[PDB]
Amino acid sequence: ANIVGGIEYSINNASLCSVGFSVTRGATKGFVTAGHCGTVNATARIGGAVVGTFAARVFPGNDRAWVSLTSAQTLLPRVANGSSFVTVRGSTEAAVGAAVCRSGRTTGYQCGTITAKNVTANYAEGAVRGLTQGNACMGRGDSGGSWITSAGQAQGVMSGGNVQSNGNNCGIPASQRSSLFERLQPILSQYGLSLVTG
Repeated sequence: ANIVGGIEYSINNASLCSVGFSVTRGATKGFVTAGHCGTVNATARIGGAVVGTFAARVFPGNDRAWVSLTSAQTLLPRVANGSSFVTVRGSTEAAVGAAVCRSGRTTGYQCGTITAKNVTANYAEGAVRGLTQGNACMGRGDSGGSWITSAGQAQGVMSGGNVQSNGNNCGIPASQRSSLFERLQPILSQYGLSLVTG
């Protein structure tokens, strides 16, 4: 399969999540995503076919993971924006006040701004501290998906948000949205990953 940020993938033929970013660990291919999406060596599928397994994860506390893909997959420096793409050009972290979009299989491509950093998410499983908060909307299934600026700087992966009764926070104004992402840089360094760029 072609590995593009924001696309859908299943875990052990059960839950769905979204791809974060294409990365390599030496000769190994892979993609970063959210830690709550899978467990150590769980099987990931795209298009109903096996693509790789969860090589590592940290959830809760943090919310990160990377899926180790077989050589058959094609890594791409892309993030889905409708039928088109946003090129991944780097990983410069944007400051509070910056615009930033996100990509996922449920709400697609959504944009907003960064309202805060070092935010806490007291999830059902436990706390997840150190997250960054934007006001772009999101919903159930967007987890693991890419957060990237329109300039192409990869920011992190979708962790969680104040989901309303229908499942997302797109129905309420940005002023009420708490959409949270796990910063990309600590994921890259912890697992010795290199971001695939174009």
